[PDB]
Amino acid sequence: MAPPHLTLSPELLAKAFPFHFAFSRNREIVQTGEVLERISPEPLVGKLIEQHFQINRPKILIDFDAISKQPRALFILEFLHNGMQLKGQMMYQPEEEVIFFLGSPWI
Amino acid sequence: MAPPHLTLSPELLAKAFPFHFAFSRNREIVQTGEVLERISPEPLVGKLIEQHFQINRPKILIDFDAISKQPRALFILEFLHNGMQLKGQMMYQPEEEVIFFLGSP
Repeated sequence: MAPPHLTLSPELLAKAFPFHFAFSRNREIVQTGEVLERISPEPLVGKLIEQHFQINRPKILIDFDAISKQPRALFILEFLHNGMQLKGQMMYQPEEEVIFFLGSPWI
Repeated sequence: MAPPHLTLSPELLAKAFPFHFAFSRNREIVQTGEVLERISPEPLVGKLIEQHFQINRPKILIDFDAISKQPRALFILEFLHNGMQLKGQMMYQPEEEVIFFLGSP
């Protein structure tokens, strides 16, 4: 092996993806990008995803295993507070047991 | 502060961005995404960036410091080999002292 060995630090990930979020099996939001938390009226970290987002595409329930069994799908999410739509990938991180939504507003 | 504490592992990053690469101050490529190594006639890691890519936008030289100074600019890089074009962001990471190009066609 010559494995990849570099990644973005959590800080750079939050700058590069200011609308990302990550959530755990319990559906709790555990991290957000800088802009997304700034524009939310309520703190998002510690809250359940479905109090704050709806999944527009694909036509599935907001369920951790359902999402994790679809790594190649392009997700479309709606931020419930202002109806802004975010688009991007849902990537499962097994070691930590979280999914990152790496999303940005689509236009 | 309530800083972010989680990030994608190196392996997850290569899957999420299969056309990415990172390079160091000496301009040698230190990692690439999966697909990028697959469509490249020769191994990229350990090679100098300017032997494989050119910058189409913005109009700057291919040096680490100039690139580091365009944090918000959209980069369009051309794979010298097939002429394929990669568009994305250049992000400088102070601790490992690398720049990740997170782009795709």
